[PDB]
Amino acid sequence: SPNSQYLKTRILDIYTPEQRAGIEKSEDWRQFSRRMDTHFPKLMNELDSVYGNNEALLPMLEMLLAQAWQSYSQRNSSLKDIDIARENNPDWILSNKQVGGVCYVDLFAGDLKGLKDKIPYFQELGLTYLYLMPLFKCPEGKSDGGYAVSSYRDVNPALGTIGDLREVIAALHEAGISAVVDFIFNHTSNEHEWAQRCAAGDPLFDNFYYIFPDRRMPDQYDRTLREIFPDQHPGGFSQLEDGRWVWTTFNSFQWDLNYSNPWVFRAMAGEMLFLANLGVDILRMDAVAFIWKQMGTSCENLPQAHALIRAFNAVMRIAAPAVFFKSQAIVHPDQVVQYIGQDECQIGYNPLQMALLWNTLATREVNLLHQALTYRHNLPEHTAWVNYVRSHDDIGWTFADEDAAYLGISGYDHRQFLNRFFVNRFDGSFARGVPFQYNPSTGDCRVSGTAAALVGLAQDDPHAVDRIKLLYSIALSTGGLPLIYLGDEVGTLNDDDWSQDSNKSDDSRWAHRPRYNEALYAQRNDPSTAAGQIYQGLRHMIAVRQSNPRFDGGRLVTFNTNNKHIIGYIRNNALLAFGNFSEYPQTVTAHTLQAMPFKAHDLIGGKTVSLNQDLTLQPYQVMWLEIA
Ligand SMILES: OC[C@H]1O[C@H](O[C@H]2[C@H](O)[C@@H](O)[C@@H](O[C@H]3[C@H](O)[C@@H](O)[C@@H](O[C@H]4[C@H](O)[C@@H](O)[C@@H](O)O[C@@H]4CO)O[C@@H]3CO)O[C@@H]2CO)[C@H](O)[C@@H](O)[C@@H]1O
Ligand SMILES: OC[C@H]1O[C@H](O[C@H]2[C@H](O)[C@@H](O)[C@@H](O[C@H]3[C@H](O)[C@@H](O)[C@@H](O)O[C@@H]3CO)O[C@@H]2CO)[C@H](O)[C@@H](O)[C@@H]1O
Ligand SMILES: OC[C@H]1O[C@@](CO)(O[C@H]2O[C@H](CO)[C@@H](O)[C@H](O)[C@H]2O)[C@@H](O)[C@@H]1O
Repeated sequence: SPNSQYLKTRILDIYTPEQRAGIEKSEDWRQFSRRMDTHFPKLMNELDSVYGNNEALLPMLEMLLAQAWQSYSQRNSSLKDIDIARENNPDWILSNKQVGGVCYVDLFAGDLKGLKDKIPYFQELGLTYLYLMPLFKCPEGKSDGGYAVSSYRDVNPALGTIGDLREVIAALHEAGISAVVDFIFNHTSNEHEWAQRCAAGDPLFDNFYYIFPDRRMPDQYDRTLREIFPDQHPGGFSQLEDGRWVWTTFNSFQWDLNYSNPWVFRAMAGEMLFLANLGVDILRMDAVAFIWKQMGTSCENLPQAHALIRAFNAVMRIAAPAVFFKSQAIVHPDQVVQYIGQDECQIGYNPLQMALLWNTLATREVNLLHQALTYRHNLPEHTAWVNYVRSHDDIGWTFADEDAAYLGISGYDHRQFLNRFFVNRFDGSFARGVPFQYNPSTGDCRVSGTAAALVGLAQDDPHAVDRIKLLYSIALSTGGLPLIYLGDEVGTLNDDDWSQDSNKSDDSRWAHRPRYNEALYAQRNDPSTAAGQIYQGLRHMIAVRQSNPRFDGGRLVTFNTNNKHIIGYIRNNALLAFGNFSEYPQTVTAHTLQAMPFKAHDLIGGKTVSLNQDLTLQPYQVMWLEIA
């Protein structure tokens, strides 16, 4: 395997003697060269563990490094300053000062220019991180809400131009907000040029996807493949009009890129560098679990998938240090955490905490949540969870069966309950969600619906507002970067038109992808409305989280409340948080609180509370006690 010093000499071969001498003593090369020596070894190792002795590896690598140099050379000076900062401050993602938001530009602000006008509100809310849903060219009509990419560089016409995007990012950076977008690197739409040329037989795009002549291998593969959208098609393949079959983990119009071909990695790295130079701070690595296939396995979370992501990480450490990765793996908890690492994905969605927040509201029992916060919360250094309550997706019950078993809970039986409960098919349920991808041959089902709809705000449940505040209080204080699904801060309900829109009716997720509700946002400052109650409640928690250093970092120690309905944990040994998931008042006995200070200030209610006496929490009440 070639070394850094060697590959660099060949990178400079494109220059004439006169030019070369000039490049070698330039500041940009000096930085690139230094980063090369520090991170190239990782890049080489990761690529070698995947491609091995593939004859194309070296040629691919050199081509990748050459364009990596050009990319960094072209990279804007301001971004290079952010690179140096991020380099010396890896834990910026762990700061309590960070609070993120996510929205669809079209649904939330109409278009990119319209989004730019929304920045003041984002600052008003306190955001320091803004994630924008798929913004690039995609098939007309059905594109899986933009996740079927037809181009990673041409902005969706309906949203604007690449120019508007560059303006938005700059404006966001001016407002003290990091820009976060998707890097749908596991698949492209079937209309993407690469897909068209590959299927057409263009030798330049040969083996860019997985295409088979018939069902022989697809059938073999399907023996162990999980079905993501069983409603769309069985197994993981879709048939082309010419009779052939292509690997389509998701919708039939989304073709899985073939990373077993090193040229595919190089290509995607090229697209990654493009996004990097737009000034993007964080790339949401979509479906990181599926980027590697192997007959006889689930084709999820395979070793090479982690290796490839770590290779991508190295490229950024070399050509754009400011760019971090956000894992979005919605899989078994043992698998979720493996993607999070300083050299892989620095942050990642915490689906386990999210799913259990909802689980707890339904059962009123914090057992699973407590268990999760006790054994699966803390992460290795320089990494952090992205805690959330809802997102653009359906809710999957990805808690661990093994974990549930230890508690005497049958995973399968429990999901049946959760699913029925949240789709309002369980007596007394306050939830008003809708089913998503019910799978007859497995019994698995997911849930769609906005946070407000799931807590009962649709029927005006008097507990709805407090439920929303309780859930978000957990995501905002457990440790990690909290991501708010914009629209939630004002109690936005499900969309009322999706089911009759022919391009959406077969995907219930659109039920929880409502547009900006002018009426609710106009009430965000009226304490007499649910919108104002929700907004002011969340904003207050946001203000406290960002100003109080006791919430800094991502580590926590759970506190046994001795009340099955109350969750408890401590941040930095100075902040004791209590959360009552019961619709009835619940108590934490004085006996349980004996080791705590006699008195402590509660940042939520702003009152001083005595801990040397029984502490009774009102229904769904949240307390953030400063015990130090
Ligand atoms: O305040 C509202 C209601 O609160 C109480 O009911 C709660 C239970 O206390 C919770 O434990 C939970 O019960 C679920 C349970 O979590 C779920 O697993 C499922 O239980 C199955 C089990 O999985 C299966 O293996 C087999 O044993 O059958 C069990 C029973 O179906 O379903 C339970 C609900 O039926 O949630 C409920 C509802 O919030 C209290 O008891 C109620 O009186 C009260 O209304
Ligand atoms: O953060 C320090 C410490 O926190 C946790 O311990 C607390 C318990 O969770 C909490 O229940 C309480 O313990 C009491 C017992 O429940 C009760 O049976 C009796 O023994 O009185 C105890 C009070 O001394 O308080 C402790 C201390 O805060 C966590 O479990 C520890 O691992 C952690 O070191
Ligand atoms: O229910 C959706 C399904 O897909 C996952 C895979 O991680 O979600 C991401 O990728 C999908 C396909 O590209 C997108 O449709 C989805 O919006 C995106 O979040 C999981 O959430 C789940 O298994």
